[PDB]
Amino acid sequence: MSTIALSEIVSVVNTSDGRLEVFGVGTDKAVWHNRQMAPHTGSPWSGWSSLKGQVTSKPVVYINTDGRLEVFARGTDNALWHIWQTATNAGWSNWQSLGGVITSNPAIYANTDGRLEVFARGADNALWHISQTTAHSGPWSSWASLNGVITSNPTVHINSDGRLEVFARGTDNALWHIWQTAPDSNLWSSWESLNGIITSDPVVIDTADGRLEVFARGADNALWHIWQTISHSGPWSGWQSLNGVITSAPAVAKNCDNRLEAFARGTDNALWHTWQTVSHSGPWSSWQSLNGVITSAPTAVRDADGRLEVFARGTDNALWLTWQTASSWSPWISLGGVLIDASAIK
Amino acid sequence: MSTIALSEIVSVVNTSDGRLEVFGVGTDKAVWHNRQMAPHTGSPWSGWSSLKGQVTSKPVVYINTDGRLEVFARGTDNALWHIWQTATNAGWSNWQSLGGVITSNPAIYANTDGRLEVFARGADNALWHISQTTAHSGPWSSWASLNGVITSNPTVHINSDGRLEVFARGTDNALWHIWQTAPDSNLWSSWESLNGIITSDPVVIDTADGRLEVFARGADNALWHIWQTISHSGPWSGWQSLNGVITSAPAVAKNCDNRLEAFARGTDNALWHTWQTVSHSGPWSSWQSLNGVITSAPTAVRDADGRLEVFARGTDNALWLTWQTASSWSPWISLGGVLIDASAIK
Ligand SMILES: CO[C@@H]1O[C@@H](C)[C@@H](O)[C@@H](O)[C@@H]1O
Ligand SMILES: CO[C@@H]1O[C@@H](C)[C@@H](O)[C@@H](O)[C@@H]1O
Ligand SMILES: CO[C@@H]1O[C@@H](C)[C@@H](O)[C@@H](O)[C@@H]1O
Ligand SMILES: CO[C@@H]1O[C@@H](C)[C@@H](O)[C@@H](O)[C@@H]1O
Ligand SMILES: [Cl-]
Ligand SMILES: [Cl-]
Ligand SMILES: [Cl-]
Ligand SMILES: [Cl-]
Ligand SMILES: [Cl-]
Ligand SMILES: [Cl-]
Ligand SMILES: [Cl-]
Ligand SMILES: [Cl-]
Ligand SMILES: [Cl-]
Ligand SMILES: [Cl-]
Ligand SMILES: [Cl-]
Ligand SMILES: [Cl-]
Ligand SMILES: [Cl-]
Ligand SMILES: [Cl-]
Ligand SMILES: [Cl-]
Ligand SMILES: [Cl-]
Ligand code: NA
Ligand code: NA
Ligand code: NA
Ligand code: NA
Ligand code: NA
Ligand code: NA
Ligand code: NA
Ligand code: NA
Repeated sequence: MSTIALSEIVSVVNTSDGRLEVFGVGTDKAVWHNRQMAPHTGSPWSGWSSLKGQVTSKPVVYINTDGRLEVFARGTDNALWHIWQTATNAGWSNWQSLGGVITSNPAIYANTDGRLEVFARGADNALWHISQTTAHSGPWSSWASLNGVITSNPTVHINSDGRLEVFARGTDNALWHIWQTAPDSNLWSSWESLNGIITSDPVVIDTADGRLEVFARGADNALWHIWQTISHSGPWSGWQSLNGVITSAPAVAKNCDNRLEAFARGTDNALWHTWQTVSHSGPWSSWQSLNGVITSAPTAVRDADGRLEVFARGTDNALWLTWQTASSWSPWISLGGVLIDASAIK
Repeated sequence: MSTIALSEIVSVVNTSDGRLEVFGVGTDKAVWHNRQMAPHTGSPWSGWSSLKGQVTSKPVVYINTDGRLEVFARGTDNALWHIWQTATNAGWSNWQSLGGVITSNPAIYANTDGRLEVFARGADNALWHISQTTAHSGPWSSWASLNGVITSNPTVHINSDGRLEVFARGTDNALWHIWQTAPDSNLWSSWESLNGIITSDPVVIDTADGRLEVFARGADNALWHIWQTISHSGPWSGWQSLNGVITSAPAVAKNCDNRLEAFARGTDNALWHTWQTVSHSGPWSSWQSLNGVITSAPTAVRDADGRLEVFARGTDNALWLTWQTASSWSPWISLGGVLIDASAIK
């Protein structure tokens, strides 16, 4: 090789054969990827390989229900583009355009029927969407709008009853959301406010007990969170603070035993984290340091050994990596590369 | 409230809200279920509740891609019957017939497009199948045959590339299998032999690295296993012995960190187990005892705290339960009930 907290720089997944794969953007705007050779913590890596393209968003990878990776990104023409594996253990298609004009990073989820659906802000600052017409395959539907006015990158998750739900910051800086009223459908609720004042993109995750929980940096630069109180249903909890003082977007992942763990850059530019103790219903720890000097938000994922691995850009613009050990965490190692923050919203 | 090793007596799942739910059969041939109140190891249980019906197979629960449980069982008329949740946190439909004439327990998996497909032996001892015509819903297709001649209950899994694959003992007592040539399709391979001599129903599981691995009791009453050598592909390994002397069918589950663990009744009628050490690619332990005096094969599942829980019938015909603790395993406790082995093949 109008603002939000500093973004995550890579998109990462644990793939169908248990290997982590990371996607980023280089200075000449191509998408690059790196993957583990073996399905274990501390595996050697491929090194960075270019998938070409010319992107103007964060590239976002998603796993189709047949196991094939597909990467979505905004192009220089502001259309949504994508590229996909022709088989789970094979090569890639060419980059192809799905048209439209978009103004955020794309957000992707599979419906219960296997059709990917993609969400992205439009030129009008509404949330637009487009979907595969058949499971894990093109061709795609026409674009349409779910309205609203949003000021952050959107994030989508699936409820435990199969209904997609999308979250995004509004013009009043509150967290807003909208949901499918039935799985696989084009029937959506109205937008509703969950209030709060947020200063990062929201992060959403499903708990062990089937509730959506959303994390975001607050107006005080603490990490805050809010959750569904009943599985796949409102009412939501109040916003609750997890404290800390964070200088990037947060990242969240589940441990082996479903205990949630949040990561973010701190005031000293080190990686910090806080986790649930005891169980997935337990109280959160104090914030503790994992060291490093990072120039992006962290990106967290659980590997095939059930350990968390965290990636973040370094002062040299390489991607660095630390992971959980029995005792502690490993020292930061470099995966090299030269990565940029290509986020469509900053 | 012509033979195979003693069966598992209940069907168990970790549900969309993280609670274990178990399904069995009572002396008057109704299906009963029991569920955890809370999504944690050692949760109190509902106790046994009747779903009615009159069944002549093991009842087998499967989770639809919208999170709704659906239970399948052979009826007194030898047709396939089923009953389903009307919503993930709600009640059940009435029992409804999907017709056909079947001679094994049903085996179920969701295609990548969300359509359940059910496999069962016919009166001709071939493998027949039927599927939902749309994702997570009826109506269902017509019945059709995938041929073969089988002598055990069949088991189905999905490959890491989304192709269903079914395993069953043949007339020569070898393990045979057959697979979809494409996800979601009605295009199947020929039946092929994986050789060996097996004396239980086969158990199939996906490894962390996307390979199918099959377990079964051998002619020597040891536990044996065999696996795909490449993710979602042949060639298969040789049959390899895990030793032991087992007096029931084996059960297998994955730990938190993806380490496989096998369970079976021993010559002393206690529960015994053997596990991978170190990681999901590590060597297997010696067989060790979990005590108890059991009158069925064990049934193993990972709970929402990432601990294994094992269920087995006791000398009083109640269902008993032991689970992993930090140090060891818990003492057996009774969930009550009076359960029978309703397996369509014994
Ligand atoms: C539907 O409501 C519109 O979109 C929301 C997400 C908010 O930005 C709100 O201020 C705006 O009026
Ligand atoms: C531990 O190493 C420190 O953190 C890494 C993430 C890099 O920024 C490196 O330049 C720095 O010395
Ligand atoms: C297709 O082959 C048929 O079915 C297999 C599963 C075996 O029972 C074999 O002996 C029989 O001839
Ligand atoms: C530990 O308790 C023993 O095992 C249970 C599974 C039951 O069979 C019980 O009758 C027996 O005393
Ligand atoms: Cl580049
Ligand atoms: Cl190496
Ligand atoms: Cl290209
Ligand atoms: Cl509102
Ligand atoms: Cl997210
Ligand atoms: Cl703190
Ligand atoms: Cl995994
Ligand atoms: Cl940059
Ligand atoms: Cl009964
Ligand atoms: Cl209690
Ligand atoms: Cl009924
Ligand atoms: Cl053959
Ligand atoms: Cl199985
Ligand atoms: Cl041994
Ligand atoms: Cl779970
Ligand atoms: Cl019995
Ligand atoms: Na991979
Ligand atoms: Na995986
Ligand atoms: Na998402
Ligand atoms: Na994001
Ligand atoms: Na449940
Ligand atoms: Na679950
Ligand atoms: Na199965
Ligand atoms: Na079985």
